[PDB]
Amino acid sequence: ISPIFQGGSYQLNNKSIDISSLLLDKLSGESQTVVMKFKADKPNSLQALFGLSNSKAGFKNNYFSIFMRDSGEIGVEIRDAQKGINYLFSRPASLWGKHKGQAVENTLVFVSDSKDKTYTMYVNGIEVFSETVDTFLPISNINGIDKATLGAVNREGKEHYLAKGSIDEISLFNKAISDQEVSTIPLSNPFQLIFQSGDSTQANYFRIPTLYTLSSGRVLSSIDARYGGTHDSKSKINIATSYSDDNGKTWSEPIFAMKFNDYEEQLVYWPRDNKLKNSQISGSASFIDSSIVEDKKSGKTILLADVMPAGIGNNNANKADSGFKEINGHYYLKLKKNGDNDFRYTVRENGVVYNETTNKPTNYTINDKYEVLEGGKSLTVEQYSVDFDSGSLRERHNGKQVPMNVFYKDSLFKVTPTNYIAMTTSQNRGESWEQFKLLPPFLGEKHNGTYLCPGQGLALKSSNRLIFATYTSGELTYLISDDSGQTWKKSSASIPFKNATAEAQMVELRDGVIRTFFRTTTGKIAYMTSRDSGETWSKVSYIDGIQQTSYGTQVSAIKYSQLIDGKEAVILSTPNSRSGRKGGQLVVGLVNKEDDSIDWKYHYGIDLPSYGYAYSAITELPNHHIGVLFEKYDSWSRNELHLSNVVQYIDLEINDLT
Repeated sequence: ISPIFQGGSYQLNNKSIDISSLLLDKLSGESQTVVMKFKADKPNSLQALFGLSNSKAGFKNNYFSIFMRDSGEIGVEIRDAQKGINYLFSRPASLWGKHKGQAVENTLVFVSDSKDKTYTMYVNGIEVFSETVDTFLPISNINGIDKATLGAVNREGKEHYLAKGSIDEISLFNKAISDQEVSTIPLSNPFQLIFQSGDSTQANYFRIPTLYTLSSGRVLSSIDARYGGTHDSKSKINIATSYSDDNGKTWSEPIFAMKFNDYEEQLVYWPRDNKLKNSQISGSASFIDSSIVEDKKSGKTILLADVMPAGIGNNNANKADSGFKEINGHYYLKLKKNGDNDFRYTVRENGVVYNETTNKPTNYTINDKYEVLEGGKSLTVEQYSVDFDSGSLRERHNGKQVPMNVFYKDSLFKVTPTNYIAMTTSQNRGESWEQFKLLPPFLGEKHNGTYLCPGQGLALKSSNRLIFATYTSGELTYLISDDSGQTWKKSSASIPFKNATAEAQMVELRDGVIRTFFRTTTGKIAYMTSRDSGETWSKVSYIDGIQQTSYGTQVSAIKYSQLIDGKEAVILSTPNSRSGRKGGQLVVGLVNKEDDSIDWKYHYGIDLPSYGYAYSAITELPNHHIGVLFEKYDSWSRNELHLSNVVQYIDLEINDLT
């Protein structure tokens, strides 16, 4: 249908605009839709974009508002004191501020639907909340409404929540438009989605982006497809991939690179309230933190990720057990059989399950996919699904049988409850992935796996050497392969932070010279250097001019192929803030050829200093543009858990940064 009201070019300069005479008498019926195209690149801390209120003395809490915060949160209030109703619905990290230094036009659609008793908000084509209530309050049924206002709420005759920004277009309709109709509204988005709610992964959440440009020109991306909200493991998480063959303009439907079947892939709206938000899928195996590299010799693409047995994550993994037994030089995966209190089995040659107590092979074998066979017949377990139908998280069998995997809760044979690293390869640049293989332990029998550094591995330019950074307590542990990923050895590099989440990414400054940038516990990004292709490492130094929080955030880094200001250049992607995971920047550093020092000369602001920016991936696209896939929210904040469609992709040119 047609709008009942439409206006535009409203400048909000800390002074409200009254549209009462234009709008109030046009409102009718119990359902309404507001469509608003607006900019706010310098918002106040809390500001109202649109208001309907009773402005009379004694009725200061009778109003409807659409508001935003300078954190990028968007929300509504719907309040009527006589009715005893005070609804507040919002979602953090819903907005853009600036892109390439210019204010972004956000397209907001708010639907107030009396039939379904639901309030739904979209921004930039993304649903950010959908809230159903028992007692519906139509936005124009607020007792004594006499003002319609842009850029404030008129309460008792005064301007509250004054806004700084502009409303380029606003339309209202006396209808709750359908989800279908919402999708036809034109957008002006500065970003794209590669992975998103409702795609082939069926995960409602994503975290931990990667990007890597392949020699064919294809750009590949991997990600955590996270099912049980945005929580780290323990959870259900798969690794998914997508690629672009047109310099990032379009992306393929995702496929899985690593997946478990013990729990269903369910798209779930995870609870965000303070009582339930820490609900966590607790009986599922998962993968977490992926990293990708391309091997020039074999032409293979190689992806590693951490692997977590059922119910396990970083916090409860057995730190004193690798999960392997060393028998005369080699490492064998240990297994515990149901009923036993110890691990009496190992997986030997050809997947044969061997009883360590009796030194006899058994009737069981472990296949390719870490599945259990008995006398060559596949065993199964019943799959679980999750729900909140009872008011709390329930994990229950769903009737479906899936192959019995040693990483599963219901398996007859179970691996040690600790963290592992697995690798998969693709021979068609991401169109399909091989079944994963566990990497051997690198730090001995009595040490849990190291933790993969998400992002990119490093392919040395003038050899066949491949390196993946990992971390553990007290060191970076570099995994090095010179045979296309068939065998690996470690190179340990001490760091002076005990139990740091030392997520590390590498650049090759020149032939054989690697600089690694990494997250610390000090508020500053650290670095170290190898001048022998990863064999040995320097002591740790710090980057000045970038601030992180005490807990830190993952940083991504590439060596740019083209000179900038006549110099070799490195580009770093990171939040730059002491107050949270926000203020994302790309920082361009120019290399001094005399000592390999780096002059960090340009800081490009991805969006406002107050808007969220957490883990990130950067790559030089084949056309020398820069692609960035990043978490556009504070993934540390306990207020911003479980947001959908916040991992976003942008395209930048080198001139945008400088």
